[PDB]
Amino acid sequence: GIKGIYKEIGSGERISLCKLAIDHLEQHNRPLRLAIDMAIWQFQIQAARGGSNPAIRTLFYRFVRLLSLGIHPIFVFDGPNKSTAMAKRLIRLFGFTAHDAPGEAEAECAYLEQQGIVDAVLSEDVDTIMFGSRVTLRDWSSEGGPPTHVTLHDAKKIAEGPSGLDREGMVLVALMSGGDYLPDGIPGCGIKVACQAAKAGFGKELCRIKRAITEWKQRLLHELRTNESGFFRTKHKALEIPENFPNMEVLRYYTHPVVSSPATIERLRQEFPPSSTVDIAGLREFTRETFDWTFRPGAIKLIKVLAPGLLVQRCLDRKEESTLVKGISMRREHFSTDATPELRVSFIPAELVGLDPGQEPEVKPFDPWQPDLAWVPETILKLGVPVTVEDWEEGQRS
DNA sequence: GAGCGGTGGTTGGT
DNA sequence: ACCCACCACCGCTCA
Ligand SMILES: [Mg+2]
Ligand SMILES: [Mg+2]
Repeated sequence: GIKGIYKEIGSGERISLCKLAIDHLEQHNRPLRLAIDMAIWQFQIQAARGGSNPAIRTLFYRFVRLLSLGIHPIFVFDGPNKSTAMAKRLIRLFGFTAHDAPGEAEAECAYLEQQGIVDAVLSEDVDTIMFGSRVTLRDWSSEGGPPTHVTLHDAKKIAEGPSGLDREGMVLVALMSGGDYLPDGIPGCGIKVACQAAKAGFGKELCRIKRAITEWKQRLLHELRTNESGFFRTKHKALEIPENFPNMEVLRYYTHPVVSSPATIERLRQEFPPSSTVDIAGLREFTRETFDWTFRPGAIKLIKVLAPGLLVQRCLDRKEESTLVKGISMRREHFSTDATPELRVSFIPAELVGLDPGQEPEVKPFDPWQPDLAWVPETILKLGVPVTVEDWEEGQRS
């Protein structure tokens, strides 16, 4: 669901997540806020093999990636109207927000975006659009290397594009063609004639009706058996429309989905994005117990992986400049960021992270005390370490 | 969830 | 009777 939708609305725009984050940071002078439907993990994550808890090792690595993009994420969990404990623990340890939707997470993500709690939705598909989403993203994946890209769909362009499908058009598409996950849906009716029904206006109409409907179903089911207005390709005098159609309860579930109370939205308005302050000692205990990153090798490995992320996180909360960045050596506009300008920065991983390997039993190599290098987006560096970027730019004009 | 070929059915037209 | 294009649906396969 909805099967074959992308043939209608398009497959969407592939775009560097770093480009979305940095464009938004430049346009709105604050980091991108993302609602992430926690259901997107189940498929991608079950492929990591080896070690201890690989499904949530890779969740760990995606959280470090979100640290370095400078994205403020709210992770949304499904509720009962229609391991998560480690995960909610790991969310907290990274200073991210966990939110339990009352019902479907997709409906709640979309609601958080139209209330302004978040700027975009990352979900598994475009169901979010029937639920009111405007900017919806899916398929955070390589473009087979690191996951750098998402597929962007825009409700404003879709609705005025070739399909013409808007929220009520789609919604009629799922009422007519969704016979396999919604009751009282027209057998033998698929995406093609549901979509030319939507285009003929029957979705705007049904949606603007008090849950009367009889002067619509008869009007529709006659336009189908005869095609008098030529609203479709062929006649359909054999589509048996069930008497309990349109199931308006199924309509209510899309038009008025079960979302958080008004008071909960106001709570989120004051509390998200909440304070980050990555729990360094908490992540050290977590990785020791869950990944078996034991003793000094496991402390040194946490440092290598976490250090570039804290650099970014600390640059967005922000003389004291030298404490995060020792130098800049180059610039690039690499295609993996859709040409976001990045600066090559030096830093001391163990100095930046705050843990000490020698307080752990010792059991070519990587020294957390020597300088490491990372590519960081130039506009994040102008915010956090501004006079270092001047001197490099003055050095460059020399 | 999403893509793909097979397939069995409907429509409209030989 | 039969062809044909279109389509919905299904099993399969990557998840
Ligand atoms: Mg969904
Ligand atoms: Mg869905």
